Amino acid sequence: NGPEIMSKLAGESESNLRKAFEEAEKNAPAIIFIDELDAIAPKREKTHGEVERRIVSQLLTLMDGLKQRAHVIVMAATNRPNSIDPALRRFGRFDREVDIGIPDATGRLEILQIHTKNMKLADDVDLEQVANETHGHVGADLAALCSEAALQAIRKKMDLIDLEDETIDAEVMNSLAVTMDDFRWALSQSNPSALRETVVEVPQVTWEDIGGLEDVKRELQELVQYPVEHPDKFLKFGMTPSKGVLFYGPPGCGKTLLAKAIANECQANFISIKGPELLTMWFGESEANVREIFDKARQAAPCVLFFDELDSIAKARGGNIGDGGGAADRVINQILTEMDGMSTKKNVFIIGATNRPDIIDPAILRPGRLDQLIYIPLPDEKSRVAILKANLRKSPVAKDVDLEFLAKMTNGFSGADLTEICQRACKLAIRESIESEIVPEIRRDHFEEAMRFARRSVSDNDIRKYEMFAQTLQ
Amino acid sequence: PNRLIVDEAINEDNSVVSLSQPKMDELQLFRGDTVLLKGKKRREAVCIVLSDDTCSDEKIRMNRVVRNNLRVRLGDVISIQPCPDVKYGKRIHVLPIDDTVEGITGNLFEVYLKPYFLEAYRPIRKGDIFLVRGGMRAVEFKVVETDPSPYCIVAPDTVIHCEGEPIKREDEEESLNEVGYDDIGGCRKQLAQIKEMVELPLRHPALFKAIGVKPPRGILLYGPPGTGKTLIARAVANETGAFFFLINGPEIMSKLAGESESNLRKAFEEAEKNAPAIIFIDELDAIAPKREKTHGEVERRIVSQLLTLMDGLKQRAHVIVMAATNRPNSIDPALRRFGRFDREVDIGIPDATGRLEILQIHTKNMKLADDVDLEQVANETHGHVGADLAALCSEAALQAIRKKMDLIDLEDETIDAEVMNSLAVTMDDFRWALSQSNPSALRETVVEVPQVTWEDIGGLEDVKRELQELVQYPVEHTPSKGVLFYGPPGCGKTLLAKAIANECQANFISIKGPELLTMWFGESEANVREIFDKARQAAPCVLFFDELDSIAKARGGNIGDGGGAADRVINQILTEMDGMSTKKNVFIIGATNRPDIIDPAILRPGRLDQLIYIPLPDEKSRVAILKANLRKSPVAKDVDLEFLAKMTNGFSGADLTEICQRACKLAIRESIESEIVPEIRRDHFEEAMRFARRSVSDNDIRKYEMFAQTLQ
Amino acid sequence: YARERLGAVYGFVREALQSDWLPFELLASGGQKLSEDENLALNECGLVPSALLTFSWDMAVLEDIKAAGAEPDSILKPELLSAIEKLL
Ligand SMILES: Nc1ncnc2c1ncn2[C@@H]1O[C@H](COP(=O)(O)OP(=O)(O)O)[C@@H](O)[C@H]1O
Ligand SMILES: Nc1ncnc2c1ncn2[C@@H]1O[C@H](COP(=O)(O)OP(=O)(O)O)[C@@H](O)[C@H]1O
Ligand SMILES: Nc1ncnc2c1ncn2[C@@H]1O[C@H](COP(=O)(O)OP(=O)(O)O)[C@@H](O)[C@H]1O
Repeated sequence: NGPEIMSKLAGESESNLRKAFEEAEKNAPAIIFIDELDAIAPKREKTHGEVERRIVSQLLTLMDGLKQRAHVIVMAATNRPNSIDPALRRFGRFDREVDIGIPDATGRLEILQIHTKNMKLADDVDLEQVANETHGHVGADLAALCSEAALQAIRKKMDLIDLEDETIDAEVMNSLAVTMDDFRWALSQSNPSALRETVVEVPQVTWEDIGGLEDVKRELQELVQYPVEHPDKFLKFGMTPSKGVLFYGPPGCGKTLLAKAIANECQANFISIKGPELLTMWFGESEANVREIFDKARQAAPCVLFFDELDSIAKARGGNIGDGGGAADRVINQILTEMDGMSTKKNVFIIGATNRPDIIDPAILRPGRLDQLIYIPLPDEKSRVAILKANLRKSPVAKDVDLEFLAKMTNGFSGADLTEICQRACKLAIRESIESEIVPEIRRDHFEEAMRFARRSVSDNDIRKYEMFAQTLQ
Repeated sequence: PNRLIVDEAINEDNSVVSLSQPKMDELQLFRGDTVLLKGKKRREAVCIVLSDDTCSDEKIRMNRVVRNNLRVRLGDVISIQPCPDVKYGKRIHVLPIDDTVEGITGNLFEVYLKPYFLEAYRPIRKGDIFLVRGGMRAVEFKVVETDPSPYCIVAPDTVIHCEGEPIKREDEEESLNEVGYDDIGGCRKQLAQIKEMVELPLRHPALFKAIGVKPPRGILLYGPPGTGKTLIARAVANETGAFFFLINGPEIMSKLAGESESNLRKAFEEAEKNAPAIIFIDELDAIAPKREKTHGEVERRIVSQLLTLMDGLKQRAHVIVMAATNRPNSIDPALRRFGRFDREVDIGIPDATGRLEILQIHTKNMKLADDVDLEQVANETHGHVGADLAALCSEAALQAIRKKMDLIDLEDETIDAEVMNSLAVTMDDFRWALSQSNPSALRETVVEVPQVTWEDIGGLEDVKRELQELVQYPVEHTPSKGVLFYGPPGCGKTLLAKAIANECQANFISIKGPELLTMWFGESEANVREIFDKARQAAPCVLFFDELDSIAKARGGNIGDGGGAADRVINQILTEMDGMSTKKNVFIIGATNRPDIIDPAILRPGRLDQLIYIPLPDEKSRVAILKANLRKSPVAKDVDLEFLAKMTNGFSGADLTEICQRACKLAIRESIESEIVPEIRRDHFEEAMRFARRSVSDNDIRKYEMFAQTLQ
Repeated sequence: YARERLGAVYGFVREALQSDWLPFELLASGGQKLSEDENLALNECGLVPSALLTFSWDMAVLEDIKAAGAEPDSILKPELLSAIEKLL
């Protein structure tokens, strides 16, 4: 590990590093694992000390020595692939790398199941519910939750039976079950160690989760699946598959679900990039992080790389006012370069979204980039009904609920607003159900009460702006 | 049964404990009855029981003096056994503890024991230790003989005797002058956070030896110097009993290579041997500065050694490491990775209430004159931290000492208790010390609960209800976490944000144009993250971003340079907002006078979803504004505030205030000139009306109304 | 009553004392002396729902009692003491 080697005096750090390699050869086959690689071998151009430059050189030559040390493989761990001296990643040495990242929603459930192999769980325990609540948690945190839940069950039962001793009867241990209250308690005690880092996962959104937009669903399949399901027809007709599509229109209409739903059917990873990430890169003069984003897509492939708030760069340049120039800038220039150098053979498809398409740098719409434009308006009468029904699939709906009437009244409501209505009515029905024991379906009174709080998020003038733009494009 | 958990006292008196009334009803004892408390090691103490509205049903509130006599600590359990058979005493022999009677002489009975017991009827048991404060000294006494046994109540007819050498403190007895929880004034919330994280693994270590899950390994306390970072760490160690090891940057850095790292790791080894223990590392930025900022071998190697020592805490069971820094961004980021120092607490600067409590703590032993008002002092000591209030009290004492010592004329090794007992610090001595004292935290941002309440804002009755609904709804029943205000200037935009913070008892963080501009101009917009971190640490708080368009105007506003509506700072603000949950108890309020050119991003769903228009006040509101502005002054009955409101049709709230202040200024002139009248007369308002004008034209109101109609 | 005045407590004690005419003071559990002629309610002085008072004779009569060599060995009237109950 980096910090232990660095804690040594000059000459001791180099000797200890060499010994580890010599021992691996004597015990070959062997694996040498170097933790905190960025601490043992930080970028030489980012340090000042002679000892640190010496240690980097010592590690670099030891890595090359692996051509003679038979059957010795060196593995290393860092937090960021670009926090280590670039020489380590040159041909030879560390010529392979794997992005572990953060466990996804399925992985979090898998981790909870792994760390409960020996635990007897009560019928009320739902580890999938826990995995969905544990956003930002990593395996170290999920393991803590399982052990803490086990201890709570032990203290409730065993401390009324046994003494403070080393040995417990097998019958008492097997008679102990861990309840959902013990897992929820542990959840309140734990705090996610990785809440801000981007999490890349295969989404669980399917086409049945999106109300309306039937033609957009088909269009995405033509853009994303056809180039690889029927490649012989694209070659036959000399067609160049599109590398991405840009969505525009009012917020809350399903732009995110569209990108996830196509990633879901394709079994591809979904990468969520938000405006603040593109904005930080520009202002901090760290546009090199654009390569990190596209490299994540290359390593996560097959994947769908989703760029939200694509207008954020144009807005940073002034948006409505700005100077007398164009939208071209440092960050978009790196984005365009990485897109042009990306091959369709890596099974990476790029989807963008904007709420201000009129200020998008026209360069992104040229062939080879996000050349395809899809308008996503507010749902119409038949789509709003479909949205309401889709959200209510998880809860029985009373015969007195007129969902078509609500759709005809909520003319200015977006899909995001229709969801709040359904979810609020569900909560109200649940509240009554719980109180009845201190009900089997959502009653009209629950929807009418929900309508007292629900509001439209998109104003009339915002709608006209989007419709006029869509009309301008003909 | 009949046993409660020991908690902190509210009544500082040493002879009384407080129970929740339902437990007094179960034990069938009355307010003022004498009871025995059964503690650990077959020890007991006798005290009087009262009740209050704050004690938990299952807890007993007792102070440090009572806990030490029982050899118990916070979180333990004791039995309560009423003893109505206690009789009045005939003779009690009390002797001081030598550790506190050094440098002081004279008749200790007349100064300390006599007024302490006189008509107090305090229960006393043989072997008790109790503290009497006065004469700028804290003197504790031990009871060595009681004619009745083993306890009694002192009476006016009880003989109080005190003859013999001071008693040497026993090794099992703790000094009552050691820092504890009762020595910490403000920052009670921060102390509560430390309790949740630290007290459990130290009081009950057996809960963590049985499991593979470790408690937090390090806590980083940051804030200006003199705020109590070390005081909290010591108070927690002393109250729980954990061994306290003191480390600081200069002590380690002053050593040579090899010896330096040896001393650092040796301290960690000692903590393990003495576990449970707390290791407090002061000036963390000095022992572990950012490595990329130094080229010395000693600094880089010490950081690496500290990093490995923190990781070794998984083996050093029950050792918790706490560190103090000025700012979380002044230390090597490696320390703040998962584990190590992954918990942060902002101590901040005490507000007016906290400063008063700190002054009351420092004056525990001080005799104050009847004219002394520490609340007035706390209000004047803006920008001061506890270290400065400690110096303030000491300097006020020294001035009082000089004034009387010139008359006492006692030149010897010790000072008589009587001449110190007659010494009192007056307001002239505090005000003198205030003029000489200089706050150490004057330039740092001060965050506190504002004093502006709803009664200070005229009109806007519906906006007041809207803000109360936005804050109350997510607590009583995705709720919005912010609102933008727009409209003419001088109508109360800022006051609304303060008033909602006031009523909620929430901290108000004011971000003004000049601060937004400074961050943009100096390319230091990263400071926005620190602003939001302050809002989170200050929760509950209202984070008010005024003049959101100040940068857009600085860049041309109606003309424009290289930018437009968005800038470095607003985009960093958007970055942080998108990561903030409605459960963080932070309510973000913005204000702008030019909503037509504000980055539309801020109003997109999930951000500043609420939007409230603040027009010019109507006629009945203008009257309310005048009444609010004049609520602090005498006003003659001839002043017709409704007539003034009828004339000032186009005036904003700020413009009505100018009229009130102009009339006040004239009242001051007349009062001074006449003395060389006692109320503001109509003549003063009529003169003010000759100069006051509306600041917002009719064309500007149309601009605001058009926007309001566009968004609805 | 929780709202009863302090003057009714002094009247109650006077009736119980062997000598109902002999001036005395009642000290509350908080260290505040209760004045017989003060129009203050029990729920305002902190003697509700229950409280113990400390009884002491007036200083003027204590000086005469001590100077005369009289031991104040009886406070209550025999008419109440003949019915005294023990606590367990
Ligand atoms: N067409 C739709 N069908 C079903 N739900 C929708 C639809 N459009 C929006 N929603 C709901 O609104 C929420 C926000 O959608 P999203 O596309 O993330 O909005 P945006 O990305 O514009 O903020 C989603 O969680 C979804 O439940
Ligand atoms: N919040 C506080 N409450 C009470 N006293 C305080 C507080 N902050 C500082 N003090 C006082 O100021 C002094 C702090 O000095 P020191 O022990 O060096 O601690 P630090 O410099 O870490 O604040 C002590 O006398 C302490 O009583
Ligand atoms: N609604 C109001 N009621 C009472 N006084 C007001 C009102 N609006 C403005 N004022 C006066 O104007 C002054 C400035 O108000 P402030 O809220 O700071 O304006 P802004 O928010 O435009 O900076 C205050 O000192 C106050 O006396």
